[PDB]
Amino acid sequence: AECSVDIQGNDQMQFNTNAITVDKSCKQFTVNLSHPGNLPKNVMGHNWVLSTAADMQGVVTDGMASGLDKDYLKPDDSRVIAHTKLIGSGEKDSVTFDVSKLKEGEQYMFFCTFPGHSALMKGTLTLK
Amino acid sequence: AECSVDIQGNDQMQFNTNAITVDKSCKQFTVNLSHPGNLPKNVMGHNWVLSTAADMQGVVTDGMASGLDKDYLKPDDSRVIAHTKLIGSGEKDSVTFDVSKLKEGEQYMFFCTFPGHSALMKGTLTLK
Ligand SMILES: [Cu+2]
Ligand SMILES: [Cu+2]
Repeated sequence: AECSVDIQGNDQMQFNTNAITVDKSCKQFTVNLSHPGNLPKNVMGHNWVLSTAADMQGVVTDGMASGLDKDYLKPDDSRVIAHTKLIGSGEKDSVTFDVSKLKEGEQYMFFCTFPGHSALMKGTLTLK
Repeated sequence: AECSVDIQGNDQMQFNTNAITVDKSCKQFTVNLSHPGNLPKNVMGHNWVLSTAADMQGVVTDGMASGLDKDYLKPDDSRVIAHTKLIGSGEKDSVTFDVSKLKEGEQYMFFCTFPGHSALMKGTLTLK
């Protein structure tokens, strides 16, 4: 809360939120992802990946092609501002990034790169 | 085709049609399901299941619970009029069912029961 958010992705291929606001006073922001459910990583794993809206498509496509072994993310993709690893149910993960890598006036999107998920598992991240 | 239809479930969780009509003159009707794309069955499996519009959500909820190994369908689910196997990309499966199992003036829904897919993969079927 304020400089951290808890987000979850369930077995219904939905995130519990589709809008996160990062207050400009946070020096760093922390996302703690958990996966409520029963389905395993290779069938319904989720991750939380951040990029600009313009880069999202490319991240998702190259991510799909990197496979489960790469957590569906192209290794060292420079378009990815921050990301968790891919988790199956009952697993969790956390990521902290520098808010100074975000600029005011730019549209950012968070999403899951597990194949097909981004159509519903996505939302807005905004500096305010 | 006479007394048959071909439908494809792709890698974007989409069926290539949302309406099927069954000619009342057909004694039996066949659905031929294929899955274009490159994604494997555990990640993007699709089946085609038929029920009344009123039974679809109970079939989907109990199907998810039966899991992977049960092709995400409850064994001997009395509300399922007909269904294929769950198939991966490059696979094919047909189902033939008796048309006398369909009433005139009742609404039917076909859908995929792989978790999360019926939100997008579903359509109506009706006698004519
Ligand atoms: Cu996901
Ligand atoms: Cu499906």
